[PDB]
Amino acid sequence: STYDEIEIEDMTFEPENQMFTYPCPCGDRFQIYLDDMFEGEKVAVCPSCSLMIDVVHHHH
Amino acid sequence: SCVYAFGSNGQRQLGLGHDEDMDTPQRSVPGAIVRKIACGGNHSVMLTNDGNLVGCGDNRRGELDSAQALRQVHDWRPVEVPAPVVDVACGWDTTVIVDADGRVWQRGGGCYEFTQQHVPLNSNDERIAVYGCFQNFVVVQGTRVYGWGSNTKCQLQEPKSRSLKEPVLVYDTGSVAVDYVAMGKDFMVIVDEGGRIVHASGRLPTGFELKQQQKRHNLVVLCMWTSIHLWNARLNTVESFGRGTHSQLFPQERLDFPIVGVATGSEHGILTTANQHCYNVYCWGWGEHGNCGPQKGSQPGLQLVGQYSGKPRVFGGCATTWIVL
Ligand SMILES: [Cl-]
Ligand SMILES: [Cl-]
Ligand SMILES: [Cl-]
Ligand SMILES: [Cl-]
Ligand SMILES: [Cl-]
Ligand SMILES: [Cl-]
Ligand SMILES: [Cl-]
Ligand SMILES: [Cl-]
Ligand SMILES: [Fe+3]
Ligand SMILES: [Mg+2]
Repeated sequence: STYDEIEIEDMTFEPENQMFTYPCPCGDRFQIYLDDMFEGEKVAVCPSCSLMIDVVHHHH
Repeated sequence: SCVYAFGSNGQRQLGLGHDEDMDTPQRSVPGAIVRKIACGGNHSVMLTNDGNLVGCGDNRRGELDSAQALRQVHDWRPVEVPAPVVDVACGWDTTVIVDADGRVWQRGGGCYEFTQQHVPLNSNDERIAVYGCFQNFVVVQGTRVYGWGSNTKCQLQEPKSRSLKEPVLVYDTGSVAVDYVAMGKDFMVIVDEGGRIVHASGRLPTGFELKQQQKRHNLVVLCMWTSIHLWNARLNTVESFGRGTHSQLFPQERLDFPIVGVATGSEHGILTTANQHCYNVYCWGWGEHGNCGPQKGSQPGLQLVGQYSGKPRVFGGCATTWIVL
């Protein structure tokens, strides 16, 4: 289905834009806005390619 | 050497001077002989046998040059180094060298000067090698592997931790010589000089268990960010482990010719066959940005990208492909 799953704690918070980002294999970064995540968004998108990641949290 | 490059080029990382993504091999020109090419997220470096390092691409995190006002190295340019370079690796926004004196230096990740990484190493002239991917580096000498960077998936040690700035011993075989370490974005596989897997750690791709894969000798292990590929030259096969959402699992249709070289980028593979002498180079996997050839739909199978009269050497980056003659 989706390209990958990433733990929320592995993403980087960019306080200027208030979004979490994570490297994409194309060279850009996947992004999920803080407000969208707060409201329940679980998918981050890349501005330069069609790949998407699921954002998750595992207690293990 | 004659070098060709293609794929993602938004930061001019193909060394062609322009910023257009390319879907067929383009001559990229820095009589120096290429030792190797290493690739980060948006920068590329080429090390020649004479000890010179050249680079191009993004410099907004200090990947290549100490000038903070220099956002991008638009064309191939020498990288300033403390001493001649014998080995190099890149991470997402970092560049690490091993110098001729056996010292290890890192730049990038927001640091604009090469800074020494104090790895415990012998001054006995045993070969010192560096490997890197994403947010980890390892340095190998003899039977030992040292590493630093992210540890969120226990790739360096247990328990998990956000990052280890100082090197830690990842593995000491206490016997066999380590040949190299194949690295994914958050996992690694240590291979000995006999082509046997001696250790593996981190978030290993689905279907790969260290204890089921330590039987066979004479393997070559390659890693994409999220998959492992085992090339068995005795049988002419490549076995892949991963989810394969974008055709990254090596195509299992029988090859009519012997495989003589394999490399991986972030989410694609590069294959060289000998068709005897003529050599064919193919790509498989994720190719939206042209890094697998003109068919950019990430369809499965091997896509031919070039034919050469001599055996090429291949290198992969973040949606980039390099062919060196
Ligand atoms: Cl953060
Ligand atoms: Cl990261
Ligand atoms: Cl996807
Ligand atoms: Cl040279
Ligand atoms: Cl230093
Ligand atoms: Cl074939
Ligand atoms: Cl296409
Ligand atoms: Cl083809
Ligand atoms: Fe992308
Ligand atoms: Mg262990």
